[PDB]
Amino acid sequence: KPEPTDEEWELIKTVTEAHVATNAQWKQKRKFLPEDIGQAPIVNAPEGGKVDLEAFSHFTKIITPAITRVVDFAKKLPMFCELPCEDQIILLKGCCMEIMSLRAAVRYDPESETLTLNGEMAVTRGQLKNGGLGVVSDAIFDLGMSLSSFNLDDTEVALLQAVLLMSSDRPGLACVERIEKYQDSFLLAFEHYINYRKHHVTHFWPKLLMKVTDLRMIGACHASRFLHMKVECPTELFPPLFLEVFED
Amino acid sequence: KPEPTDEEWELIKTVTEAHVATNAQWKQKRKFLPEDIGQAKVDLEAFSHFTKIITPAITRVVDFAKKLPMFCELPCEDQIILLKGCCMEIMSLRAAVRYDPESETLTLNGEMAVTRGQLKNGGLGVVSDAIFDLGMSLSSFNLDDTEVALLQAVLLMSSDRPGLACVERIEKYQDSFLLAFEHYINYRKHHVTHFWPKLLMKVTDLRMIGACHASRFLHMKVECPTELFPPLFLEVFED
Ligand SMILES: Cc1cc(-n2ncc(=O)[nH]c2=O)cc(C)c1Oc1ccc(O)c(C(C)C)c1
Ligand SMILES: Cc1cc(-n2ncc(=O)[nH]c2=O)cc(C)c1Oc1ccc(O)c(C(C)C)c1
Repeated sequence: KPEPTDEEWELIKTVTEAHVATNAQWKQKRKFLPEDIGQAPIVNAPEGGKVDLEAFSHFTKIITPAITRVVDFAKKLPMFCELPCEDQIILLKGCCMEIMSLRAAVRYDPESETLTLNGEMAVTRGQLKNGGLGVVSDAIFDLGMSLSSFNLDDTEVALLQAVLLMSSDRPGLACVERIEKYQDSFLLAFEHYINYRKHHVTHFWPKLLMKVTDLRMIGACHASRFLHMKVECPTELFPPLFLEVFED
Repeated sequence: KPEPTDEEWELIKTVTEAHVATNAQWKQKRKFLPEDIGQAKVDLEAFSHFTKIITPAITRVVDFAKKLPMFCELPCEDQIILLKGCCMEIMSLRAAVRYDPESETLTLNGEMAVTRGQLKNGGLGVVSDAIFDLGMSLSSFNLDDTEVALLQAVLLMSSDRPGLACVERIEKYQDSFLLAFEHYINYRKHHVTHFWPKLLMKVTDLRMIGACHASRFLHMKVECPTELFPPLFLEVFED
């Protein structure tokens, strides 16, 4: 089962660096969002039905740095830098929430039941759900839980992000064929890396590939949450980079 | 326009996984079947090459249906009727969505690119034309995996197959799938006019392919040795 060629190892170092350079620290230094913030001590109705404005405002406080790390990750890929600006824009819009969600999910902590967003803010499922994500909180927690057994490393996470980045079916793309070829290149190196890694579970490759489909739906589902957030939250709490990536 | 409920997201995830897990990888992994195999009834050489891949083609549809808990809760008997009813419908949608306008080939199973003439002469007759033309229509629909998945679930849960024991429970599932599909499409905003009417009509085109195919199959049985017919092909298509 082939292992990475030399050129593939080089692509691997490029993507791995791009990712670790934009993925600050994570255990220790992590502060918990105060337990009062977006959680009733005793839950009496299904959660996530209206946006808790206080929780929401704490999340939007760290969302600018969060989005910029995704943007800096992409800009360190020599393949992304060959695309024209309009395709760059559309691909960042398409994959932003998919990569953010992946990252948060790999920071799942089984003992506290928390995700640590940005490597700095630990949140529970209720707090993330109530502060705007609704059911997307479940999808990210659940994905986080199911990913522990995959034992992902930096390279594997980086590679998934580049697969997600290079999706040629975002609406509006001009360089559809070039983007798919880059995706295929990333995917071929990825599979070869997985062949080298030898995780001890059957059909690991297709099992891991499936997570790309899940992260796609999470992104689609969040696009609906953004709309509900737009109607329920006052405008002043939406940072301009938040609006720029998730609008339109 | 309403968007998916939380419960509709959960079905969407279920059906979409079902489909992507059983739809193997394709821009390139594909191998053009040599242009001398079905040049221009029933070319025994071309046909032989299609039945070689038909067994994997059907167990894919089978596995797709078996990853839907709604399907696995119905009685065995109904499952068998649903799957025979829809097999060729779904196979033809998958082939059609892999239509390549540059080569004017469909890619079967994501592995065997063929032209209109090969699939035609290899046994499908005019059904090849109908898959190809559906392949041309769908181009500008840009269905994603969820949309194809949902379509496939609509074809599956067709409550009018003859002999079905649980008519109303299959209709009710088909309505769950139809409501999630519309809601999903409402938020996807494709740039064709009357997108939803036009997509639903694709279902009626597909149901006809399957009907037409059931009749092509009897011609195939007349004209090709029974030995070339893999036992799963026979099991899904034969009375
Ligand atoms: C703010 C935030 C950041 C990440 N994230 N993003 C980049 C990164 O490098 N690491 C990380 O955890 C992950 C998630 C799930 C995240 O939560 C949200 C994502 C999207 C979103 O709209 C909201 C509103 C509730 C503000 C929160
Ligand atoms: C072999 C074949 C497979 C599919 N198909 N089935 C499942 C799938 O996942 N993808 C796919 O293309 C679709 C078509 C249209 C197809 O061609 C045939 C369908 C039916 C049929 O009877 C024949 C005979 C000529 C052998 C060929």
